[PDB]
Amino acid sequence: VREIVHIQAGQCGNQIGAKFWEVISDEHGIDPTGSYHGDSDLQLERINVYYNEATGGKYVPRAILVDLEPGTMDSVRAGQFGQLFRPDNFVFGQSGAGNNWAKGYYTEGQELCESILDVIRKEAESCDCLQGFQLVHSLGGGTGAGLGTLLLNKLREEYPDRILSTYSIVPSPKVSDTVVEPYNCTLSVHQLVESADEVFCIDNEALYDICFRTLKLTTPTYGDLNHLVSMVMSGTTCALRFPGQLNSDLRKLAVNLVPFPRLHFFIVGFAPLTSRGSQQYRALTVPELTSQLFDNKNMMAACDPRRGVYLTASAHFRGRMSSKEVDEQMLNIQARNTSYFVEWIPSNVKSAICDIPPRGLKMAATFIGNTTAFRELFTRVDSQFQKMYARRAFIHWYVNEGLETVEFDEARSNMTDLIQEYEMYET
Amino acid sequence: VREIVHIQAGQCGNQIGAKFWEVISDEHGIDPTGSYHGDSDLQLERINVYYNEATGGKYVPRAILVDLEPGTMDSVRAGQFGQLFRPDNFVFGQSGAGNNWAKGYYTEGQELCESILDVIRKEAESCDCLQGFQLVHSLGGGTGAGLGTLLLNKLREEYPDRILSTYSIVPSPKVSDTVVEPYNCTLSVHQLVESADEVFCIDNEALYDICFRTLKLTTPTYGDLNHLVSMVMSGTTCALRFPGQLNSDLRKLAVNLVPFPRLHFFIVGFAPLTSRGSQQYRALTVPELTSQLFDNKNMMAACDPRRGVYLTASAHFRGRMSSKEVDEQMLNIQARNTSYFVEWIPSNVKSAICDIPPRGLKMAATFIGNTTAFRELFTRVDSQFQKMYARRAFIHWYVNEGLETVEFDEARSNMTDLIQEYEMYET
Amino acid sequence: MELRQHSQIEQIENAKIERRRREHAERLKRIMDEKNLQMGMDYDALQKQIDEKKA
Amino acid sequence: MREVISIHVGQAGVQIGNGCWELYCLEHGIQPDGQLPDAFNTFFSETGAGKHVPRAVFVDLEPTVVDEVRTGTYRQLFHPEQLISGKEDAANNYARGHYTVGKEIIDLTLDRIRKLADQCTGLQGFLIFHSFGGGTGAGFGSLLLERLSVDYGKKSKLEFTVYPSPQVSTAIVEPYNSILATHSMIDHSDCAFMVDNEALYDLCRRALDIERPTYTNLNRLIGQVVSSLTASLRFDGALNVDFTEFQTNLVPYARIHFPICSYAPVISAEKAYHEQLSVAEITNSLFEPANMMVKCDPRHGKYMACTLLYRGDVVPKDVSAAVATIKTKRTIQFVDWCPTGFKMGINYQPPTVVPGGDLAKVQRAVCMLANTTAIAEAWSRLDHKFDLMYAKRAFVHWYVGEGMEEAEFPEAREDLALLEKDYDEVAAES
Amino acid sequence: MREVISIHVGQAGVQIGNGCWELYCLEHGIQPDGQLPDAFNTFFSETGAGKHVPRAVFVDLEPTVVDEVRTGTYRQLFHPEQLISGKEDAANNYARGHYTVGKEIIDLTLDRIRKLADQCTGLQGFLIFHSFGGGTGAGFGSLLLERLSVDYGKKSKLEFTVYPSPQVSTAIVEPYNSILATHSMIDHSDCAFMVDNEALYDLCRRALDIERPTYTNLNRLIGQVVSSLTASLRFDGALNVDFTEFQTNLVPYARIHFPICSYAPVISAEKAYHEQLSVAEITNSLFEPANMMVKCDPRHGKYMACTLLYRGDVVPKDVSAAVATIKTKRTIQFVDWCPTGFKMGINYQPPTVVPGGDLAKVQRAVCMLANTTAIAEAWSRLDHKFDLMYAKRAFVHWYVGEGMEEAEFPEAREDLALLEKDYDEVAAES
Ligand SMILES: Nc1nc2c(ncn2[C@@H]2O[C@H](COP(=O)(O)OP(=O)(O)OP(=O)(O)O)[C@@H](O)[C@H]2O)c(=O)[nH]1
Ligand SMILES: Nc1nc2c(ncn2[C@@H]2O[C@H](COP(=O)(O)OP(=O)(O)OP(=O)(O)O)[C@@H](O)[C@H]2O)c(=O)[nH]1
Ligand SMILES: Nc1nc2c(ncn2[C@@H]2O[C@H](COP(=O)(O)OP(=O)(O)O)[C@@H](O)[C@H]2O)c(=O)[nH]1
Ligand SMILES: Nc1nc2c(ncn2[C@@H]2O[C@H](COP(=O)(O)OP(=O)(O)O)[C@@H](O)[C@H]2O)c(=O)[nH]1
Ligand SMILES: [Mg+2]
Ligand SMILES: [Mg+2]
Repeated sequence: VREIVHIQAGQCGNQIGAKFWEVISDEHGIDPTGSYHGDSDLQLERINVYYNEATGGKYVPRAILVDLEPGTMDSVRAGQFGQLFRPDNFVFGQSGAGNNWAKGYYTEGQELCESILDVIRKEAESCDCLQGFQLVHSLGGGTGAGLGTLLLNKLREEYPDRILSTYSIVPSPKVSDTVVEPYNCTLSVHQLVESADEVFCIDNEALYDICFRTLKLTTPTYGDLNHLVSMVMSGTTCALRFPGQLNSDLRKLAVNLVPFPRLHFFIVGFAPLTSRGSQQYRALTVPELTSQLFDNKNMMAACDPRRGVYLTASAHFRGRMSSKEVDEQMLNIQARNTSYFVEWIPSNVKSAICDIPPRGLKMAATFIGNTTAFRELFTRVDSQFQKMYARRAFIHWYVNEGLETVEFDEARSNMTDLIQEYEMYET
Repeated sequence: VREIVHIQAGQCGNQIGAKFWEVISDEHGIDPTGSYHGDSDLQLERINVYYNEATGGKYVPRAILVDLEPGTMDSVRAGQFGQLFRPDNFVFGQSGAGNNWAKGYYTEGQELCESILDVIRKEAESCDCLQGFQLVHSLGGGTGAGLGTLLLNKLREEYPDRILSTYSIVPSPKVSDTVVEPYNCTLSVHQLVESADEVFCIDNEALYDICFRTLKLTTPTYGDLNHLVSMVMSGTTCALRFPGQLNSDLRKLAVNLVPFPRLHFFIVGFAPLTSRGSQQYRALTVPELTSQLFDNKNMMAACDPRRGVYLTASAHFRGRMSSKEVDEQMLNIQARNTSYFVEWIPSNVKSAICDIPPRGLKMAATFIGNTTAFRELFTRVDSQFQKMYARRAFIHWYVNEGLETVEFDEARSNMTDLIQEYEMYET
Repeated sequence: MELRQHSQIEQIENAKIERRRREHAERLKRIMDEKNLQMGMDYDALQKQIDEKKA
Repeated sequence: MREVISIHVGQAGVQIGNGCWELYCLEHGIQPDGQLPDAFNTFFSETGAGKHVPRAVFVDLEPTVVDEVRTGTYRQLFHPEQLISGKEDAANNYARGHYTVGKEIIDLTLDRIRKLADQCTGLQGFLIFHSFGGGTGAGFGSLLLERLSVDYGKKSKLEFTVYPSPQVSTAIVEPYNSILATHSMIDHSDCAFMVDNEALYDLCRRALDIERPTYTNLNRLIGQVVSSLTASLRFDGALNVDFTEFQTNLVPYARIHFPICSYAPVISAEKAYHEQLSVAEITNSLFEPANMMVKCDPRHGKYMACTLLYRGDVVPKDVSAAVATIKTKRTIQFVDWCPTGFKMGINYQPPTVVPGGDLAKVQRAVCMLANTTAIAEAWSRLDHKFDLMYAKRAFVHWYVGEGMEEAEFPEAREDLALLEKDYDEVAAES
Repeated sequence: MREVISIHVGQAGVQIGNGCWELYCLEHGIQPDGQLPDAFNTFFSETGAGKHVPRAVFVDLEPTVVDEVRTGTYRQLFHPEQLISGKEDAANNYARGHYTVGKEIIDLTLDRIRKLADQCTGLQGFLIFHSFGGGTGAGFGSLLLERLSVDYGKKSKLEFTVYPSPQVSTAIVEPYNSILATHSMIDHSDCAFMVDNEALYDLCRRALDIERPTYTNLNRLIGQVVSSLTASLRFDGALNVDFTEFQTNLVPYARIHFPICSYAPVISAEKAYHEQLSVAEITNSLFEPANMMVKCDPRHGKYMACTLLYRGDVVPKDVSAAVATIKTKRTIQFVDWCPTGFKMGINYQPPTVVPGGDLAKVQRAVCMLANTTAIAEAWSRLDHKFDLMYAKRAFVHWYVGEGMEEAEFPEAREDLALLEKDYDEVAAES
């Protein structure tokens, strides 16, 4: 009884979130019509974490979907599992997104803000207990980036104690789908640092790299990319839903990995990812997972850990496995790569074991780590933003909405200070 | 044995009452021909409250129909349940309504009033006991607004002890169907404040908003709006007709809800309402009814409770349910939202339970509240009256009936004093 | 204006939902055939144009 | 039950009336002979057996126009006492049709209308048709009204008069007659509607695609409004408007009673195949200067209270949406007082057409009668025409010779001046 | 639902439009009568029964071009009100089309466009077509745009106009009209696309295999571009781009809005059978100077943000691979302050071929609009031709006689000069 409320914003959030419920529904065993047709009693133990039950044996997810234009919504209901969601949690506007952060924050955000909060209030106050919320959005756009940050303040004001876990997609370095991304990403960062507890950062380029290097997919689509992200979201909350030999929920993760309030940005990775031809050669052992997780290529964010130093690391294991073997690997990897860890924190690796694995896989692992390599990703957007801002640019589109030019300077100042903060703690 | 006399005056009142008898007759199981064909012995326990029995098993309602022109009387005569009423109870004039308050109150009202009062007298004196009266009328018209006040003063003169509960519809804030309503409503307010014990205000606009938002009805005719309002009349007096764990009649409600002699205007609501096809997504329980009742959108009057504060509130519950569940819910909603309730009145929420819910629902609820938010509505009509009165304008049509200009100033003076009295008690 | 709209509209949206699932499925088939994706052409109906230009 | 009396005077009034009774009799299902092959009683009396007789009186001081009806198809419909004809017309002279010739037949006429009012138990108004330029339309129209005021007092008297057009004119002495009749209408009439031929002519070319209309096509357009106006007394509906409700809503004062009219949709058959004609479009087309039946521009002034009358499958819900949409038009000016500004009527019987007609058969239609200050523009035109003639005494000898005293000519100018003052006084800032 | 309105001004506007509406009706599957043998709402309305009607208004000051539609096969599709024809054209005179003859018809047109916008619940923009050298295209287009700006305010007014060719010319007074219209469009138009006949003429000979084209072949090319741009609103896709997204991403400042056009593949049927036309191939073909629809080479200038539209079975991976390769090409320049520089869209619905058409039925295609400083080359050429004629005052008497004040000739010259200064300062880098 540690319920979690799920919020999806924008095109990125709705498609990632829709694929997310396909994963969980099959894990728990819920038919797409919403009825339980499962195979084990353990599934119905703690389905209350994510679902409400409609009288009749029909289970409804705790999902709230937000967008400024209804185009993406009807694409979700056209999906196989779209009938599952409650029709009244569909909250959408009747205006173009604009791909504009200021337009989403000031003009269309305020109109939708009041309606969304009450929809949040229904699901937040319908359960016996509430641990935290779960936000899925991208930062390069205007809808999820703009309105997502505004809702993040209101959630913090009303519900300070609860865990505001957010998952973010960062604009890519090489090829990106929007010109004005440096403006959108820089402004959004100010709200994430002060409001949310936990932030996980995903880069689209690394998702492509994993597909071509490891999975050997000849033609990857956005379905395959979004499938990888859903696994990490599934893994983190698995400790809530199933029994295990060593439990670790969200609040344990925040306490251990976060040493200071502002340093809470994370990278993730998932093992085992097996090539379709290498399956016959790979013998699944616990050390085999350890190799994939700490390998730099497996990281879902295009920031190389070797260029920085680790502060904390966390690994989650799923399946029945030896406790000695898991604990020995954390010692082994820590002691054999000592140059990448900070001296003034001993035992930088946290570990956990959960008993029930994903379907088809007899053992799997999840990795969450915090490192100084993030200075790379923020320096990237800062450089592009400066040149786009030294001369004025598309900026007039934002000024005509109500945003003041001083907000950009404040946006860069806070973003710059977080870069220096990670510089200091490397020493 | 707590009989109640029902009077229908004007177009709006007549059609609401016509639907209102369909609700009762189905709930008791009386054939449209006036004969009993029901299914439970409990229906015949206390049918005497609303009906008279004609020798032969034919049941006749205690209804009196009033209008100034015969148009609506013929409309009811052709209705499905038209034959139910007693033909001698149809009293009407032979002149146009005129949409004039002064004309209805002074010119045509006096000749009709002496006959109407005697029509009341046969039914009021025919029964073993008589607790109160029931009137349905509008407050923007010429017949209901004017003649309803005239009969209310006379009924108070003859029956001082009885509860003169009336049901009124207020002119809408955005779009309304008459040019000269502000004159009509202002003049009627003087009478209702001093003579009627209980007044329930309902707005047509909130009825439409409930229709789209919850009922999804694309084209709501006047049948749906009157049926929704008919639910509230049926809910309030249900405690007299059926047994329950905690009885609460009209006088119990007056003493509880009304703290001072002049603050007795009420806002009403009902739950649950069925979203087409979406009812399969909803698990109806006692906590779910509580969510709708204190949801501000389900209020039938277009005055926002959140902009004011509450003084007293009352909820009825119908069906076999837990008494602990009811009493815990009232406490929960009062403790979680302390800002909207007054300190110098503790336990602002009254509760009650009835055993037999209406047909079609295994449980249902009724909400009645009294709040300072009525100041929004009375400011509306006072403002339109003020800028119309300064120019004089349409007064030309009321003066030629015998109404002095001094009555307009007196009517505003009492109306404004009522607004101030709500202002002062907010402290 | 006047209609039972929601009872009609539900059928309209249900038909649209089924419509998109069909074109999603048949698109998926012709995508997975990577010759048609990277390289393919409609070589039959394209030829019909050439004889028209001869005519 | 409830009854309305229709009186037709002069050539213009009776020629419109022939078209009106065709429209009514066809709508109720009565053959032109008065037999059948409800609302019937609002316009007709049932003689017995199965025969019906209208409530109408036809009067003109010359027999040509009335004899057309006496010889035409409708000869079997009327009661011959109703068809009243003089000997020689007024020669487009006010003084002749009021003082010298008009008095031969006034007392005969007043007996017939009063005799017709006895059979009518629940009367609520009159319907009178005029043309201002004519001697019989104005001179005899003024004389008839003056008596009906004292004869009946507090019964609403509603008029339908053709105001002289800006440029189109068929009589040279037309401005003289209009001002003399202007005094009589303002005091006695309860409410008088304005129409003019020039706007009707332009209306029946653009909307109805007619190359070259006649007086016949115009008369069917006017009859639709009267049928639309009185449909609330005849048919069922969600919202009913009586004559008195009309009277209180439209007029804020005593001398400001003159409205102007509009109708929608007026469309041809082959255009109706392209257009939806839902309640939004029909209400939006009402407010265009193109559709107004008086060639005066509403944007030159402001609006007082307006009344809308709907005919068809119209639900109370989106008529509110239509009115809300109209209030957003910044090209539409409303006066600060009377912020409500509307009364709406919904009745369910669709419009009726006529064989060989001009109007397409439509799901629903809307009729608009509104009160605006733009009609002072119509008075200013007529005033300027009068002053040029009377400066040099262009035609006074004809009117003086027929009994008229000259002192009336400046007095009638004085009264029209006061009326122009009253409208600008009300139209001024609050 | 979401709506776009098209207005077609002048001979060029009408001739382009009837080709465009042929493309759309065949694309959606509507017979010329409007019947059927979805996204219909974006361009059409449902009249009832089963008949549709376009959202278009055709305007010209002479009847010959419009009457061709009235007697053509498509006469049944259009509402007769939509086709507006004047009495006598502007004779390639801007003053005649702006002051004298233009104001005779302006208010008739503005009613019909406004009335059509009532039917558009979710209106998001207009499309307007011109030919700059024509009197009505330049003169009446300026008056239409200026009025439309204040009437509707913040609504996207997108234009699709034909630039005078650098050497091909059919009017001697052609430079005079273009510069005068340049002032009116710069402040009122939200974004205006540029094409010229000479570049199109060269394209339909080389890429498409036609020895001797006509205006029909060029206009069918333009319809493909409009079809691809609007396809994001109509049909499903993996990456949608609304009108507002185009407006924000392309233009860095209010004054620099002019894009240029490109489309690929444009290939004949037999050569289309010869090759295979992958995503990388079509993206490469967009950036060659030969494919540009305006006869100005981008290599003299630099690129600001460019927008890509992909139609067919194109997968988001193959797009990213192609655009990155283009960034590596050192024959393509980008100003330093646009490192991102791109906006991409993917849509699933292939283009539609036409009976008697010229282009191949390919299964994957791309459309391109880019903002470049090379367009300043076109501005300089028009400026030089104008100076030679105006120095000796070669044609002033015609414009002055038709109401134009002479002082407007130097003002329009300076406004164009100011526009050329803005591009040079933007082209610089720091
Ligand atoms: N709308 C309409 N107007 C008509 C018709 N017939 C005549 N008129 C108008 O009547 C106006 C003049 O009134 P008169 O024709 O003189 O009619 P009158 O009142 O009988 O005057 P006298 O014939 O001289 O006695 C002209 O301006 C016409 O426009 C008609 O059939 N329809
Ligand atoms: N691309 C293209 N251009 C055209 C076409 N027809 C005319 N033009 C161009 O239009 C210009 C001549 O002006 P018009 O087409 O007559 O435009 P207009 O506004 O109607 O000018 P007026 O006839 O004086 O009213 C020439 O420069 C042509 O190049 C066409 O079908 N396609
Ligand atoms: N990983 C991933 N990225 C996506 C998906 N769909 C869109 N994107 C990317 O997300 C970025 C921002 O999307 P956008 O439409 O602006 O989202 P919004 O503005 O918040 O509604 C774009 O560059 C897209 O390419 C998806 O399904 N998965
Ligand atoms: N709820 C409801 N309201 C109505 C109905 N009919 C009319 N009204 C409203 O009642 C208001 C005044 O009614 P009115 O006709 O003046 O009643 P009267 O006083 O008897 O003449 C109008 O604004 C109508 O909108 C109905 O059937 N139901
Ligand atoms: Mg005559
Ligand atoms: Mg032309």
